[PDB]
Amino acid sequence: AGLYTTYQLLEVQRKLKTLPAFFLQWFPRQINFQEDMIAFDKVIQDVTRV
Amino acid sequence: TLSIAQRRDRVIAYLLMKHRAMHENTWEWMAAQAAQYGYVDVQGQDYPLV
Repeated sequence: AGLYTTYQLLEVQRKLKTLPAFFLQWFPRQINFQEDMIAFDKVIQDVTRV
Repeated sequence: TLSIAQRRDRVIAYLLMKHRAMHENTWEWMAAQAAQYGYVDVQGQDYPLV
């Protein structure tokens, strides 16, 4: 037009990149703790002798 | 948490299971030597070689 140009806005085109969950499907257990550390035990029982 | 007589109970049950499994393993070792070579060579510190 004269002082400027008339516009119409259409819909705002958006893109939302996500990094979906793959490796957390093998980590099912969730543990919350207010302690210091998390200790395990491991036991080998050597049965196979003659 | 385990009482000291309970630890004795644990180690006794474990040793009895271990003797059962060692006698079955000796049966397996003799069966293997019988199947392959046709001669088992029974040895040991308390047993002369025959």
